[PDB]
Amino acid sequence: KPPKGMFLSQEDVEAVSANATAATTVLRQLDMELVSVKRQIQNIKQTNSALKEKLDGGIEPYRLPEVIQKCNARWTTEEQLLAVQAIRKYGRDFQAISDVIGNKSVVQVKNFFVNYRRRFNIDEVLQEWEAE
Amino acid sequence: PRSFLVRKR
Amino acid sequence: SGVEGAAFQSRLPHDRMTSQEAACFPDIISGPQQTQKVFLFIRNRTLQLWLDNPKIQLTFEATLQQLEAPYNSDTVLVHRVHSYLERHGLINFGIYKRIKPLPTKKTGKVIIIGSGVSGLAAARQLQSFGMDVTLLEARDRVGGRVATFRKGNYVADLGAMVVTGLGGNPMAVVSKQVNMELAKIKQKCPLYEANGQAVPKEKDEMVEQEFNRLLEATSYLSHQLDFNVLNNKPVSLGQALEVVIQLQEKHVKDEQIEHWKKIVKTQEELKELLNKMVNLKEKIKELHQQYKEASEVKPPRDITAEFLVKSKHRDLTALCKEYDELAETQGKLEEKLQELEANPPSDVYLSSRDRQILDWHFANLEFANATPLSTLSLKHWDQDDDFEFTGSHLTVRNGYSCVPVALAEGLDIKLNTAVRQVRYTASGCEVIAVNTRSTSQTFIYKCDAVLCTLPLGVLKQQPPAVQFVPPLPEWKTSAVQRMGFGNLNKVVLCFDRVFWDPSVNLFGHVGSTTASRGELFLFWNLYKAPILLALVAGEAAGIMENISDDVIVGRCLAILKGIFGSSAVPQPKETVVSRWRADPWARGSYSYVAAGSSGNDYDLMAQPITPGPSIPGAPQPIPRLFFAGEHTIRNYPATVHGALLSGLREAGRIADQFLGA
Ligand SMILES: Cc1cc2nc3c(=O)[nH]c(=O)nc-3n(C[C@H](O)[C@H](O)[C@H](O)COP(=O)(O)OP(=O)(O)OC[C@H]3O[C@@H](n4cnc5c(N)ncnc54)[C@H](O)[C@@H]3O)c2cc1C
Repeated sequence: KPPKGMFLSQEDVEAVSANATAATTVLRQLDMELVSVKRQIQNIKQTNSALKEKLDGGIEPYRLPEVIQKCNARWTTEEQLLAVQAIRKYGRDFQAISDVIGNKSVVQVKNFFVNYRRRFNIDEVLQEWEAE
Repeated sequence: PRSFLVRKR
Repeated sequence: SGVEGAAFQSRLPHDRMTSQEAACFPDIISGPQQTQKVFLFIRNRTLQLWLDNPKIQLTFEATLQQLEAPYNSDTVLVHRVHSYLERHGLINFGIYKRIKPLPTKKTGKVIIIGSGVSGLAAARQLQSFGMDVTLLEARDRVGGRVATFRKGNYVADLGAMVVTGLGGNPMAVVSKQVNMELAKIKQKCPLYEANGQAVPKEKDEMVEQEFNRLLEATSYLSHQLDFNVLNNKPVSLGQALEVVIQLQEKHVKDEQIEHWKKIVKTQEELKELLNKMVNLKEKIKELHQQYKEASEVKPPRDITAEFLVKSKHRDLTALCKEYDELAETQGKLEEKLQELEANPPSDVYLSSRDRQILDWHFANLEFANATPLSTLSLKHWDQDDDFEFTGSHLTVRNGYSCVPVALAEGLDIKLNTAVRQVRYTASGCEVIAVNTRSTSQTFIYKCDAVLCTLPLGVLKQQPPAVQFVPPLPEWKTSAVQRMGFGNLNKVVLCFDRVFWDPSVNLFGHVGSTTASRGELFLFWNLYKAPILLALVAGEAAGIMENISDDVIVGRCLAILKGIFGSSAVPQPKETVVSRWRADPWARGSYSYVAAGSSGNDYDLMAQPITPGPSIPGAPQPIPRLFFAGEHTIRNYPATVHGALLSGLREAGRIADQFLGA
């Protein structure tokens, strides 16, 4: 039932009444708590200012142009050899392997494993990737 | 008493 | 309605019988609903008749004539109702033309101490009931704490000034009987700070709203949280206000903390992200070099050398995506962080100027209760709130003295007669008084009954101005100690011309410090002549009584000069300064409900004293010593209407005792 814009809890009343200078004690500890949080802002925003300095330039110098290469259904001997090495470096990450080759969808790369399992000992290649 | 207050609202 | 409105104007519920009525009409209230409604209509109608023409006595015969059947059926019921109303002063009270002249043969003898409104009200009632009445008054005038200053056309009340609304006010009846010039007070009242600058309208409204919220809070603190005792001592209203303000400061700080604490949490998220982005930029830089070196190997190349270019390319676009996702996340945390900096919580609960203006509203409250807020009972300070009258507050342009002077006509009043000792026994009373002018001249008044209207200030005086023999019982003296008697002074400034706004009745002055919030904090313009009246309230009243009139008129002119400019404010022709605490026939202004007191002490003050038997084993005597005055009326304390009503009450209680009901 307290009036709007007034805040009066049993706990707060008891904490101001408890002592003869409890009120003034409670108000200074919030003042010191506030000065303490305001200096911890200055510290982190000055730390954050330094990290922004180090990121000046972004990654625009190290950015590589986009590849506009059109996915092809036919597997060249090159593409097969790229794939086996992609299976060796990356695991079952079908997405990365497609990106490396550059003209094989995740669907196409999915099938490669079953067709060539026998011929490119892909089980052995995965075991070699797991051991590292 | 309360009633003596000026501009009581 | 007209019958329903008469009950309201008589402070009675129109549709129900009161406790007082139940006592005098037990047969009726204990019986059938129809008889009660008949009783209530007879009562309500009799009142209506009196109220419509209060300048002439309403007889029983006149009442019966103007009653229609079946209400005029029962002639004894009508006679009992009329008699009850007359006895208790609900009809034929104040100043009216008597139809049947008073019988020469008088029954019983009453001494009334004080010719204030309470005294005069009682005296008239008793005399008109056929008792022998003598008032003893210490002053050279009647009216007591109703005191009107008069020099030529200048007229200004140093005592009671305001009729607190006519709706249910018995001074409504008196105003028809006496020629009082009642003039409505305009609620509008601007403030003016230490320098003389009007408080800007928007700010004034903000502080006032805050004052009312702070009061409402103390009430919440009192009734809901039951914060009425602290360290085995009653909680003051002042204490509660301090505590409520502190909790409002405590919230402002808590609010700031929570806001800055969520800023550092955001800054720490950003810090943890920037570190991730800095480490990723280095890994992107290193990986770009590796890719550059791999592509520097010109074709034709084996498939492992081709794979190295392709794998490093794939790896670099992946890490460049991560950094772009993190850079988006960084950009939205920088928006959030800039928005928190834009919308901070309030710096302070109340400014230094706000606290000074709030102190004026506390001064206003210290004026109304005529005491520092540190003395008022938190729980009960406002205990009489439910009985406040309806309608606009009015001033008496005539001067309020016109009322007591009128009431004093045809009454045996000994002025300059200071009661020193009140003696009361099974066989009667002696009142021992002296001449105020020569203390040696001693007077002895022998009476059946004494009505004490001595102010609470006097009853409190230690060592006593008035000795009671035998001494008042512990229950009476404890009530006198417990109850608060306040102080409030007026400075009357009479000029040759109006240098102020005639359409504004009141205007405040804000003091520099809390310690002086009451000092000339309010100015009244209610009179025809050019008169300004300055109130001294709170702690200031007590202290300002030691300071001389010149210095006080000094501080007054200074404050007025600051608001209207040095050229506009002349020297006043006539100045008057009240000192009510120093006045030995008041010892203060009026009662307040002190911390540790309640409404119940007002009822204790009203209770009459019954002497012991002269010879032991003699039957229980009758009451001899009765009490009236504003400190005796729980529902209308510290008022003229309260005094008036307390007199009428004791006249009825005394008549009932000594003439029989
Ligand atoms: C500054 C001020 C402003 C006020 N403003 C208002 C207001 O605006 N509206 C309102 O309704 N009320 C107001 N009041 C209150 C009002 O004045 C009183 O409540 C009322 O007049 C009290 O009447 P009373 O009969 O109870 O006491 P009093 O009027 O004091 O009557 C008691 C009498 O006893 C006499 N006496 C004292 N000692 C002795 C003795 N030893 N022997 C013989 N006689 C003695 C006194 O001289 C006095 O005449 C105000 C009071 C003051 C002081």
